[PDB]
Amino acid sequence: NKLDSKVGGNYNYLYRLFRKSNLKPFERDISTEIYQAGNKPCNGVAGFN
Amino acid sequence: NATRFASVYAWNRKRISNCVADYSVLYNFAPFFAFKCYGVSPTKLNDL
Ligand SMILES: *[C@@H]1O[C@H](CO)[C@@H](O)[C@H](O)[C@H]1NC(C)=O
Repeated sequence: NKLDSKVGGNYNYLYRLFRKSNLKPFERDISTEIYQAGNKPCNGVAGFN
Repeated sequence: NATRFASVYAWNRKRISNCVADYSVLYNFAPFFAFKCYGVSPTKLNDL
């Protein structure tokens, strides 16, 4: 927190919570393909839910 | 679907128990646009 927090808030370090399956061991997911939680298809830059 | 919500300082508290919750019908009956959850994801809410 000394070296890497920011007075305005360190937004640099990002993490993922939305994925189709659980991450497998010894693997990383840099992909940011728009994930969809809602019942209908979602597309483009964003979609509802 | 209340007739009217409370004031911000006399904020209205109500406990929900002895019942089954579905958040799918909670949104699908009535369009809305603000949503953010901590300690759980909006999908996984359905089963814990
Ligand atoms: C909310 O309740 C009223 C009756 O008090 C009903 O007419 C209305 O359809 C309900 N809301 C929705 C979104 O269905």
